[PDB]
Amino acid sequence: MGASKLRAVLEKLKLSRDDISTAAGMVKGVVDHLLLRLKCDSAFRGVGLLNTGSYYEHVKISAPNEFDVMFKLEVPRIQLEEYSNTRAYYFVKFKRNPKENPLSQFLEGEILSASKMLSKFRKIIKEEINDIKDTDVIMRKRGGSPAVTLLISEKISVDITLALESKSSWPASTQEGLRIQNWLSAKVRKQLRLKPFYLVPKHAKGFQEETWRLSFSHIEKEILNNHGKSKTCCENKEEKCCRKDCLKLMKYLLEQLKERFKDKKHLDKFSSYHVKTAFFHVCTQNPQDSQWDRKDLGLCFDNCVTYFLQCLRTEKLENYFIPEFNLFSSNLIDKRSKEFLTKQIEYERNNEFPVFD
Ligand SMILES: [Zn+2]
Repeated sequence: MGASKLRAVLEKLKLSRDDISTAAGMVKGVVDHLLLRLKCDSAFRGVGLLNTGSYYEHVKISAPNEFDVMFKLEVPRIQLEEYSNTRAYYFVKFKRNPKENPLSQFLEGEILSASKMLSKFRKIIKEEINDIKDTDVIMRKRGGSPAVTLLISEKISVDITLALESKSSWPASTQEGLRIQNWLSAKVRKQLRLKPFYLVPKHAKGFQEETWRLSFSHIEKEILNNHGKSKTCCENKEEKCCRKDCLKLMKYLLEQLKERFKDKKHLDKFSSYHVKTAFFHVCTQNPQDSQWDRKDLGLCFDNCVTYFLQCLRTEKLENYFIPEFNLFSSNLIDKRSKEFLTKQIEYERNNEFPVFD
């Protein structure tokens, strides 16, 4: 009866998924143009999409016209140098000479200037969009990633993020992360940690302008699309779990609250990544597929709220790959804000989530 409201929500959220094809078509066309234009440039010759065939992703479950795209570009024989003790932010250096290095034009002494590479990236896409019909660049103010935001027609918006790709083994700060062993298995954790990692240009703590931040959204996607202890989770009537549903609700709950109190400015610092990160932690605490039965959707969603609430109240939310990086440290989000969102979430669940209606 109470899980009934939740399924109602999900059905209406699912509604904005049939006509993706008409908008996703316009996104694919614009990013193919931009890729080909950037490949025509020496510094960006190896540029490419993250998952070809998965052009876009939807960060905002409630804004289906807002698309997220990642352009990756391989940097062979990269040498990272961790910035301060932040565990997630790195200066980028090169094992090889600038003659062997196409990013050579972007060096600032020994390090890869994120601001120089971003400037050129933006200029090319900017100059190129001027020769694409119904598209404009609204572009920034987010540390570097995303680099640009495009406005296709006057309706669809695409965030384009540059990312360096490295095929070397993941940095030491990730040694004790990705604690999937009891859930998806040690075999799988070992397979995933053989994949590339990415660095996206992001400022760090005034600010340090040339840092890069580790990014694992390709691993996040891989886990969500292959998410169960049973290899056949969600492949038949008898093994339908509510993991993905719960993450949607978590996401929708935060976006609605952010909308509900946009005039107040306490929830501006929270994002979908925070509830995705907490969601993965809950999967780790609850690794059996029987702890996510669809008939238990109400109870499962409640556990995600209760975990997240404890994260706010204790001010701990470890990045799921870099356990010593705390998304909720007082240096990143202040206590007043966490207490405000605590109060609202606590209100919402005590009244069967009126923000859902
Ligand atoms: Zn499943």
